Amino acid sequence: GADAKTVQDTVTQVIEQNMNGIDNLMYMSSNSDSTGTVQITLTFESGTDADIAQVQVQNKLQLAMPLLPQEVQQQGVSVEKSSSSFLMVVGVINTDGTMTQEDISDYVAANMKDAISRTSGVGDVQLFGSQYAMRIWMNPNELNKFQ
Amino acid sequence: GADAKTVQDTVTQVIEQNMNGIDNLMYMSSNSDSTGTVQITLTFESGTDADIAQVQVQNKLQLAMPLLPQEVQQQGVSVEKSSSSFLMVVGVINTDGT
Amino acid sequence: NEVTHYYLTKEKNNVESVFAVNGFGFAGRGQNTGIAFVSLKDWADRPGEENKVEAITMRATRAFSQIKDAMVFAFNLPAIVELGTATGFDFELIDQAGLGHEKLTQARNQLLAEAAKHPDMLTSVRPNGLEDTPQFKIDIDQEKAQALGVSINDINTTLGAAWGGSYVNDFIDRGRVKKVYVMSEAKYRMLPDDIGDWYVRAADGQMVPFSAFSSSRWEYGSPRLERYNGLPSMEILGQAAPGKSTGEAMELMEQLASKLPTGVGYDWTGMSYQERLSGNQAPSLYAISLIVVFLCLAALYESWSIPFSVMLVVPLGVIGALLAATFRGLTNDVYFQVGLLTTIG
Amino acid sequence: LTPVDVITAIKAQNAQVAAGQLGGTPPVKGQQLNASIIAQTRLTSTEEFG
Amino acid sequence: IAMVLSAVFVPMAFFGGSTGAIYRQFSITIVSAMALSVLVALILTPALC
Amino acid sequence: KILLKVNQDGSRVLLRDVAKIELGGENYDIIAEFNGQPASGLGIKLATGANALDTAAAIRAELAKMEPFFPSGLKIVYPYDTTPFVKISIHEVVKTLV
Repeated sequence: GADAKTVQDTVTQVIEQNMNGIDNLMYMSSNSDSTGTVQITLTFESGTDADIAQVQVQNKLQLAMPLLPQEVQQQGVSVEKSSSSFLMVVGVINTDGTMTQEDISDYVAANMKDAISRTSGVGDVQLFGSQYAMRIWMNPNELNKFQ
Repeated sequence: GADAKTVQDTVTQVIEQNMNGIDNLMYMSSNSDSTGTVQITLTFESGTDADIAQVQVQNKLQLAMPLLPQEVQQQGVSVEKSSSSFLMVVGVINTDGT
Repeated sequence: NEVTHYYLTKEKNNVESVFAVNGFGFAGRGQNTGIAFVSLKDWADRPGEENKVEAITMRATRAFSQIKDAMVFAFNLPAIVELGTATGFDFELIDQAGLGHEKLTQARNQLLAEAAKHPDMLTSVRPNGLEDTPQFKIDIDQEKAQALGVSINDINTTLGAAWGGSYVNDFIDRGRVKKVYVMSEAKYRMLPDDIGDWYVRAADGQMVPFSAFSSSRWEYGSPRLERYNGLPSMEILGQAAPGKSTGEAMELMEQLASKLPTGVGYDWTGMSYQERLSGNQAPSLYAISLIVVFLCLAALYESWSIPFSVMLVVPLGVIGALLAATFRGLTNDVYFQVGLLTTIG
Repeated sequence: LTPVDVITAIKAQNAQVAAGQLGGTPPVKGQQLNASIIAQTRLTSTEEFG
Repeated sequence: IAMVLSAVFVPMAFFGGSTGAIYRQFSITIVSAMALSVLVALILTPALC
Repeated sequence: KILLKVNQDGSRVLLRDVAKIELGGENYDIIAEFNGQPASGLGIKLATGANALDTAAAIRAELAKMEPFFPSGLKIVYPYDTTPFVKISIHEVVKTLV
């Protein structure tokens, strides 16, 4: 729900200010988008084993955590290690076509996301849909009527 | 707070996908008891350095620690290495009985 | 969908399926960007040189230029997804004085216009950032809200829950925990006018509209912000002119860096930083290899003059490699270098 | 007056609030505009603080 | 021949940067092959001949 | 039937009278299609050190084993794959070697 101004001025600045003392940090770059996303990439020197760098980055994020707003804390901050763009993409389709894309996405998320992480050699998995969530769509007219 | 089914479906099913970023990994198994205690054990292959695995487990459970509701923040989890044999047990007694 | 239709009907014998994804993009992630993967058939069914991916991409982008509304680029994957386009660079402007946002964009525009006056040295010098876009600006009158008796926290949570959504708690559907969201109806958050359609309850049982104590206007602003090393930055791409080395363009780039307004510094990121950090070590490595080879040869023989007879045979083998490379139209890449190495060996 | 009132007033009127978007997902068919919304911004001057 | 080939191929392995990896790959894959081939030609072939 | 308010005359207005409750998604900003037909892919990222041929055959076996636990009409396609390329390249190299 926030623009670039809010996400930069409430999320990015605290993390940038509380991220000193990391060894063998070559450079960094932070991007803030109008949709409400903040992405910070820290690139280290060649040949450095990545696990200790990841754990140090996570430790600094843990130190900076309490200063962030409540909503971003509830959503969840993610720290990982980047890799190649895409290795392979598997799509799920249905010939019947009687039902919408949300059903396919929720099925793939609920019954396949956990299983794919099991095989060794997969850094992370991103999904091209949304998992089922129960939505309450308001109507202002009833709110007017019943106060 | 959570009964058998709720604590069954809210902890292990959510932390299931968190366990991805550790190589040489075999499995994980979770138990939940009526007393209110949950215990999740993670097993790797014989030869991985244990300390890096433990710290990786911690920083990867930090992925969904915010994702789970605030109830998991307050209680306080304990993650550590686990053996299977008591090394030695020393008891203390009072002969006075007072 | 027009891309999908064109691919499936004018390229039936070359492409097998098209996977179209909307809302991901590569330069941004908003609602105005999209990508599409295209896979070809089996290689056994595509004879000739007119069915290669290179022979497909330029036909696609030539036939797609007729649309004057959108910007569509069709290409094929780089050999390595991490780094590429060595002849290019990733020059960056950094703010070192806390000037603001308009000043940085104005400096970038000045640099772009002033670099546009060197067409024989710089080619395709373009930014990879999105220009400023309009947005809505709504101001709540604190004094009026206090006078009417509506708390500011209530107004903020009402607006946020209505037009931004809100995550409340979790529930179990079929043995799994799923989230619960609260949001206004789609047909009630499209236009500015229905800003006045929301009512807020006051202390004394009175409903007041938003427009009673609010104002709004339009303002231009950036939708994507970039910071380098903790300071605001604007990244600019570019390419070297054909027939000219990047080193020749480096002195030009620093000469252009020298005449910018105060408080605007420069930096290099990406492959440019790697190129600068690597330094000039190839000639030194060649010289040390030359010396080691001389010493080893003089060790194998006895006299100091005999090794020269073997040592000065290099150009005879080198001439063939360059002749073949010029005849075919090759390029000086790693395979060519190792070919020279094995031939001299 | 009391210091608690001062702290409450400072907290309430120096906060950043998200206001959502115009024409966000899921949209209604036949829409031609899509822009962001600005609600509030933290103070940036001593006179503004006064 | 073995020492000359080693002297001409080994120093390429010492290149730094991202290109250093794909250079050391080739340098090792030729140096090891040459070192083994010289030894094999020294030991095995005379008996077979 | 979530109770919201009773007013003064016992109206008993529930959540379905003031809003519409359904089961959708958290976000709608990404939509994918495959020759026009709706679909939902799965982006996979490789680890720093991992096999190409391996770690993929296990995926195939797992998908085949989970095939019975699927509704009618549900199938999988591969709009992006690299394994055949490495296979043919290795085959060509060994062919020219022999």
